Amino acid sequence: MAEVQLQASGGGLVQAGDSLRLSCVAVSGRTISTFAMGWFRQAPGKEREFVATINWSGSSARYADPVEGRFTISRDDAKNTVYLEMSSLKPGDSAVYYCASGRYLGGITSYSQGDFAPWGQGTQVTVSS
Amino acid sequence: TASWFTALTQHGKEDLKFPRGQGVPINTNSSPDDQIGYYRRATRRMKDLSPRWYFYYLGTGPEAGLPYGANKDGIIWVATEGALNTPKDHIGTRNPANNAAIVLQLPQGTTLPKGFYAE
Repeated sequence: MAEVQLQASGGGLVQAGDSLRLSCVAVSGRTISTFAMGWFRQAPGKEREFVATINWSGSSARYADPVEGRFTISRDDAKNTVYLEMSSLKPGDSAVYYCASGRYLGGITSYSQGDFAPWGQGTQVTVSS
Repeated sequence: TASWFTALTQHGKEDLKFPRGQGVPINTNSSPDDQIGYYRRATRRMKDLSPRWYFYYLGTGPEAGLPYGANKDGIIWVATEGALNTPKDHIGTRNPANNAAIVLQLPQGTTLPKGFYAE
């Protein structure tokens, strides 16, 4: 396989209803600009889940149904970082969060796992009741 | 090791550039995920022949190590909507003894600089 080129951070232990802010940074020359981007999550003992996708320009975003209304995806191409702003967190939002590079000049309609690559190292988010 | 395609000769003063989403050669044995790479200028030279721009898939070729977007003189970057920013190791480069170059074709309506022509 390859070295990690995307790295997520900002995870921690939080209580229900608290908000957290995650970042995923392209490294080692990787750029996110003019590429769509995604956030995915793995709950313990559970499959990878689409969380959010933001298109190449930032105009448009799609969220998973559970995350709808509570998470907000953002991008800063100058710093090569994507962001997931999480609010009114629930114990079920407890998981490993990582981002992935999406398709060139894409967005929204492409929210499948095959629509992203490479994949980032994740950051653990834990929510207590 | 060589480009899978034939070069675009720069007949002009203007260097090769493409708008975003344009400039990737048509290869029907490649996928939407693959449609991304760079052109490398090579100038021949006693007189100086016109520069030739050769397309290499991202992660392949003389600048296989450069990530998409890197700045190097004579390197320009192209991609088609839907491509993924991963190295195209499966496509690779062309061995001239075993295989021969594909005539570079660009889709209808591709925007080219002055001095560049596509059959």
